[PDB]
Amino acid sequence: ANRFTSNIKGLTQAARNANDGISVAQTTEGALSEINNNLQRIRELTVQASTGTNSDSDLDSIQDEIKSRLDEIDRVSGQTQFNGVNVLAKDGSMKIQVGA
Amino acid sequence: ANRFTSNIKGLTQAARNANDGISVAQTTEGALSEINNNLQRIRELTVQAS
Amino acid sequence: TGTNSDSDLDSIQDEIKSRLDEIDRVSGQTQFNGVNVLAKDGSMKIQVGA
Amino acid sequence: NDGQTITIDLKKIDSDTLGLNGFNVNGESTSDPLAALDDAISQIDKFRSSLGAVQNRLDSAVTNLNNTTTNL
Amino acid sequence: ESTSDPLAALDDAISQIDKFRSSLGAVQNRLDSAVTNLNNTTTNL
Repeated sequence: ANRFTSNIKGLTQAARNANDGISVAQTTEGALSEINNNLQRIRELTVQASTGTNSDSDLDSIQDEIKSRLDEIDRVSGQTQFNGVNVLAKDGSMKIQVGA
Repeated sequence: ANRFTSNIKGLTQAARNANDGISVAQTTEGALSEINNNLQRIRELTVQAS
Repeated sequence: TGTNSDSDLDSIQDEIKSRLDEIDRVSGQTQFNGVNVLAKDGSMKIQVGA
Repeated sequence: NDGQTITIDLKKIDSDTLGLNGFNVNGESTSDPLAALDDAISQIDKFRSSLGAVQNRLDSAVTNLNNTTTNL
Repeated sequence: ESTSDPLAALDDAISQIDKFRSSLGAVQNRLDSAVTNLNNTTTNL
């Protein structure tokens, strides 16, 4: 009975651990989706910049919007975080307890 | 959980304040849109004056 | 936020100082049957054995 | 977190910085009114382009914040 | 003069409050365990 109770309590805690893990993953996925949308807008207006009919002054505005989008990508990459942990800023491997 | 309360309220209020950014930006854009018409009028009047 | 004027920061500061006054008041006034728990640093001893 | 900022760039725009500051066409008449007027228009267009770049940044930021709030 | 790092100081205050709260929770748990042990010992004696 004591061993059963120990294992049961361990699994009950591991359940909340796994819920924390899925929350972390979803929070990361949101920022990835935002970066995706920014990249799509960049490729859009790069396609506009590609044609030679554009003058240099127009290309300056296109480059300005590129720089704004890149700065937005930089900010979303850097200062996004969950539980005070910059998940996208620095490469790393994270462990999640799942068992008793 | 306590720190998540701080994060949630901070993010919500930060978005609320950021909306003031688009407010200022759109007001300024309206102002320049107003100014541009006068410049175009002067530009197409100069050729007549010439 | 930079959009706020000086009066906005003044109102924010007034609200902030009212809050901080509440923290100090609640810290000073809370007491358990004559012992001020948060007014001063200290330790309490409890007997649990014969 | 601290040090989170989106920077809108504002440059003062009057007739002085725009160029002309005084315009004569009846004769002393300016030598190249067309070029000065075109440059004045181009500066306004550049400022408008920067403005558009900042609305795009701001609305991307606000939609990101709204998305993140629900997850937290 | 506006504080240099307001949010950092406020977060540090949050951490201090949380630690003080956690110590109280721990002492509450230990006191409750002591009470139940004392009751069981009283019954045995």
